[PDB]
Formats: sequence, structure tokens, C-alpha cells
Amino acid sequence: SELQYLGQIQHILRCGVRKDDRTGTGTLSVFGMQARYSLRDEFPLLTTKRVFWKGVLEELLWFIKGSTNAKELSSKGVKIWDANGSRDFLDSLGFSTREEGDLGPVYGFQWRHFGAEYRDMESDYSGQGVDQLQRVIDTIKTNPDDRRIIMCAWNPRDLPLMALPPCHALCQFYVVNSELSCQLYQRSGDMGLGVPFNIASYALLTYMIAHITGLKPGDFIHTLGDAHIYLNHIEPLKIQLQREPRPFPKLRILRKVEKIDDFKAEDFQIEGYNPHPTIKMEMAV
Amino acid sequence: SELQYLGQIQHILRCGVRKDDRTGTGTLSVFGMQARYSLRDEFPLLTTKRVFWKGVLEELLWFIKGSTNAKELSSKGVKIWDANGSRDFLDSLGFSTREEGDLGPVYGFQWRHFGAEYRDMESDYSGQGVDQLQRVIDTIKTNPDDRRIIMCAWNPRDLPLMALPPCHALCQFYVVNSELSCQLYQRSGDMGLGVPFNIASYALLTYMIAHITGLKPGDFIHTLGDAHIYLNHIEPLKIQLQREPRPFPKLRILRKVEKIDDFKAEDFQIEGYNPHPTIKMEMAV
Ligand SMILES: Nc1nc2[nH]cc(Cc3ccc(C(=O)N[C@H](CCC(=O)O)C(=O)O)cc3)c2c(=O)[nH]1
Ligand SMILES: Nc1nc2[nH]cc(Cc3ccc(C(=O)N[C@H](CCC(=O)O)C(=O)O)cc3)c2c(=O)[nH]1
Ligand SMILES: O=c1ccn([C@H]2C[C@H](O)[C@@H](COP(=O)(O)O)O2)c(=O)[nH]1
Ligand SMILES: O=c1ccn([C@H]2C[C@H](O)[C@@H](COP(=O)(O)O)O2)c(=O)[nH]1
Repeated sequence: SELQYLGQIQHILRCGVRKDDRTGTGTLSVFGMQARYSLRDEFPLLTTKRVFWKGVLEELLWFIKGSTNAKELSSKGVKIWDANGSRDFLDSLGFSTREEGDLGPVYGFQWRHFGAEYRDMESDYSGQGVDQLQRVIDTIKTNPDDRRIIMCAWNPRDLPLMALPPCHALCQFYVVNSELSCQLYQRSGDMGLGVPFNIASYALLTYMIAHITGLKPGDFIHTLGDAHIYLNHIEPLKIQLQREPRPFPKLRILRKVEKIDDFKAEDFQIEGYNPHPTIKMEMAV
Repeated sequence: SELQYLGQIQHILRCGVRKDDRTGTGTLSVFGMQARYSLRDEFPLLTTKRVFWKGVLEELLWFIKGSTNAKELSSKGVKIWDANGSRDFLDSLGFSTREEGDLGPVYGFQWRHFGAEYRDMESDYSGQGVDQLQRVIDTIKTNPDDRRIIMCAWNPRDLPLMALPPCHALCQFYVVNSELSCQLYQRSGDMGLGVPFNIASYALLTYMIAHITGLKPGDFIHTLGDAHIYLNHIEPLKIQLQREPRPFPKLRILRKVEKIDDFKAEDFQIEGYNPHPTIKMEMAV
């Protein structure tokens, strides 16, 4: 099922159109793609290249905790957001009053406190805003046939206060035959760098919510808007494209957890992940 | 026998020729030297300057483990390879898709998996390649008169993939009268920085292999190729030369260990190491 991501890479290289972007780099773009990754007895952690699974696990716990402080995640070993929370990148977009790591109201804030008035990254928002994450878990428990199980991060009101507007803007859940499925709408997909990271992130999120609600993981539908391949990624991706995929690993939950907040990093174990060598690709800031 | 190391320092300062180097810091070099350090009831840990014995002990266990991950050694307190595993140094040698601290197929990989195809620093290579380290131990036990007990780390095939090609490239063992001796051919010797470290390193390795095979440590012959003294080490070494050596310490193994992989850092104790104050010397890499 990894061939779907590879088939999207090969289709952008062969049929994608050249298109400029905000960064000083260049892209080959295709608008509108959809792939289905099965979560049943396998976890879609890519094997054609080693994916930062510790980054995937620590960033999601950072989202669930509602933290918007980049130093909070960077103190765990995952420095993927320090570029968007640095003084050089923040001061270029008019954000001159931030302390250290103030991305603004981003994925963590919108998941737990949607609509609340964002002060800074250290302020308390308990009881403020809409808790989309906990409301989604409550709806799955009480009314699984509901078609409104949605957690949205795209907030036009808080949009100008974010260092980078949300890429995974909207995700919806779906229950049938005790199988929890998840579809993510990604408005902008860095096919070389972020997309493998984002697929594993929301696949893990489905496993956590399926563990709490007592359901089995079903499918993860990855819907893309602007799916692009940066020009400085063509050679590293052509090397990844020649690699033969290996079977997906498995994700094991080591203890029964009742609440979404009680998940710790030690509760997860990836079993049987044998990927090809890492392929470091430059980020476009 | 420490007067031999001092005699090699004094000979390079008095008869060495000026010669440029890869780091561009300049050296005084002499090609072809040999010293014999007795391992009988004494350990060659230099006393004219404090040698990082924790680095010696942790790096050798890191070599025996076959690890080529610099972060694995740096997480133990030994940052001697972090300079060669940094992002800045990796991108200078064309390695732009490697992970931070992937030294490539270096001493650890060639000792345990010679000839195997190096993927990256997290891949499993169990059963792949030639296990030179276990093969020499097997030969010493069964055929001590063998003249081919050699462990080679210089691999021209894997050479362009190394952050730094092996300096202690080839070493040979030798058994007579139940005495295990070891000769090391070091192609490039930092007389100020690495040579004292390497003398203690392979002396420790000989003690470990002698403990397994039931032999007594004999001699350690330190054969050098390019023995050089960096220009920014002349004054620090001229101060070390005026210091009088103290008796070598002793190395005690606290428990009987059967296999070479079962050695832990807590199993070794240096008794009676009274060195002179440290002399910090800048690294050229
Ligand atoms: N042009 C661009 N800008 C971005 N800003 C923030 C992100 C999200 C992001 C940023 C960094 C990483 C990252 O460094 N990922 C790799 C593993 C990702 C993988 O294997 O897919 C790592 O940590 O080594 C991942 C996602 C991101 C992205 O994907 N592309
Ligand atoms: N020019 C140069 N480049 C190198 N790249 C890798 C090494 C191996 C190495 C690296 C660092 C040290 C080191 O820093 N050693 C000393 C301990 C020895 C001592 O104190 O005498 C320390 O930790 O300060 C030793 C060997 C090394 C070396 O010796 N010299
Ligand atoms: O989870 C994420 C976060 C970021 N990006 C990439 C997409 C873009 O290349 C870049 C953001 O720039 P815009 O699309 O906002 O201009 O980050 C992803 O692919 N996934
Ligand atoms: O165990 C080691 C590792 C490195 N070096 C030093 C020797 C050189 O001064 C420097 C770099 O090696 P060259 O590739 O320039 O030979 O590292 C040693 O002396 N011993």
C-alpha cells in the first residue's frame, strides 16, 4: 500500500506542472489527489526511507497537550518547529513581540481551544474555546454513526497570528463495523519531506483514538490540495523511487489508557520497522 | 615505556619536516616509527598528561558493539566524534542525505561486518559481512600459532562513504608462551591528541581479548605511518616534554566475562593512575 505514495511521487514528476511558491525554491505541483492507507494490523510508516518516528510521536503528544511553545517540543529532541519559531523567521512576518517559540495559535491550540482569544504561548486556556479533540472522542463513544465527527484547525480569525497556517487543516472520523477510519484534508503537501511525516502522524492519531473508544483502526484516507515536489528534492526522491518497499511495521499499545491526555511516549512501540536508509531533504523556509 | 612516546615527540620536534595537511593547520611530520609498550602488570595510560580514560573505555565498547552512530557515543559523555559527525562536516563531503552523526562504515562497522553493504547507522547488520573481531578470538583459541590473526578496517570499497577513513587501519595479534601481543599500524598519528588515546585504546582491547582467551597481555607494538605534530600543538607538547613520567597504572577486570560483547563499562577499573594536569590541545578535523 506504500506504492500509493510512490505513485503520487511518480505522477508529479511525470505530469506535474512547474509552479512558483512563497519560498525562494521551486515546485512541480498537482492539485487534488487521494490515497488510502490501511491501518488494519499494520502501521503506514514508510519503508522506502526511514521516517522520524520519535518526531511523529513527540509532536502529536505536543499537539494533544495543547502547547504552542516550540521550546516545549524542542526539549524532547524534535526541533522541526524551531525554524518557524525563530526570531529570523518570526520578525520577517511582523511577529516582533514573541518570546521564544511563539508559533501563535497553531495545531495544538486549535485542537483544544478553538475560538478562544490567544494571548501568548504560556497563558492558560483551560475551559476556553471548543475542545474539538475531546468532543470527537465523546461523539464516537455515544453516536458513532454521526457524520459530523470533525476536528478542524483552519481558523481564519487566528490565521494572521500563526507563524505558518495549518497544512493539515481538517480531518474527519468515521465508524462502521467497530472500525475507526480517518480522512485528512491537507491543503499543502510537501511530498518529499512533510507528507510521510503527516501520514504517520494522523495514522498514530487514529490508533490512539481507537484505543480509547475501544475500536479497531480501519483506513486512513490522505486527501491533498496542492501536492508539490520541491525542485531540490528531485534527485533524493528519484533515489527513493528506485527502492523496493518492504512490509509495513506494526504499532503496539503497551497499556490500557482511559483518557487522551494520559498517553506517554513509553506507551507506544513500533515492532518490525526495517526501512531503507534515511534521505535527508532540505526544508524550504 | 612512556619515555618512548616522549622520545617520539622529541624526535619529531627536532628532526621532523614541515608539511601541509587536509585541515590546513600544518604539521611537523615523520614517516615510519615503531614503539613497544609492555602490557605485563602495567597499562599504557600516559601520565605526562591526563588521558580521557572514559572516552577510551566507551569508544572501544562502541567499536565492539559495531555502532557507527556518533550520537550513541555522545549520549555516553564522549563527544570525540561529534565534530566529524556534524551537519556542517557531513555536507562538506557530499553526504547531504545522511542523518546528523552518521559516520558511515567506520571502525565499528568493519570490525563486525566487513564487506557488508552499509545502509545507515540504524540498520541491522547481524549476520552480514565478516566478523573479524570474533574470528580473531576464535583463531587465538584454536590456532594460536597462526600468523594471520588480523583485523583490518581499511576498506577501499567502503572508503568514499566514511566521514573519516580509519587511522588505526590494521592490527595484528600474536601468541607465544601464553602471551597475547598486538601490533597496530596507524597510517596517521596525531601525536599530541590521538596517539596517546590510541595507545590506551588498543592496549585495552588486548587486555579484553586476552581475558576471553585465557592469555596474559604481552606487548603492544605501536607502528606509525604519518606521525605528525600539529603547529598549534608545539608549545603544549614542549610543556609536556619537561614533565617527568610517573609509573603506569594497572588494569583490573572485576568479573570473568566469556564473550567480547558482554563487556560493560563497569567491569574495568584503572588502579593507580596519577597523571599530570590536563593539557588541552585543539583538534584539527
Ligand atoms: N517546506 C516545508 N516547510 C515545513 N515547515 C514545517 C513543516 C513540517 C515538517 C517539518 C520538518 C520535518 C522534518 O524535519 N522531518 C524529518 C522526518 C520527516 C520524514 O521522514 O518524512 C525529520 O525530522 O528528520 C517534518 C515535517 C514543513 C514541511 O514539511 N515542509
Ligand atoms: N585531528 C584529529 N581528528 C580526529 N578525528 C577523530 C579523532 C579521534 C579522536 C578525537 C578526539 C580525541 C580527543 O579529544 N581526545 C582527548 C582525550 C585524550 C587526552 O586527553 O589526551 C579529549 O577528550 O580531550 C581523541 C581522539 C581525531 C584525532 O585524534 N585527531
Ligand atoms: O504538516 C505539514 C506542515 C507543512 N508542510 C509544508 C507544505 C508547504 O510546502 C510548507 C508550508 O508552506 P505553504 O503551503 O503554507 O506556503 O510546509 C507539509 O507538507 N506538512
Ligand atoms: O584514532 C585516531 C583518529 C584520528 N587521528 C588523527 C590523525 C590526523 O591528524 C587526523 C585526520 O586524519 P587524516 O585523514 O588527515 O590522515 O586524525 C588519530 O591520530 N587517531
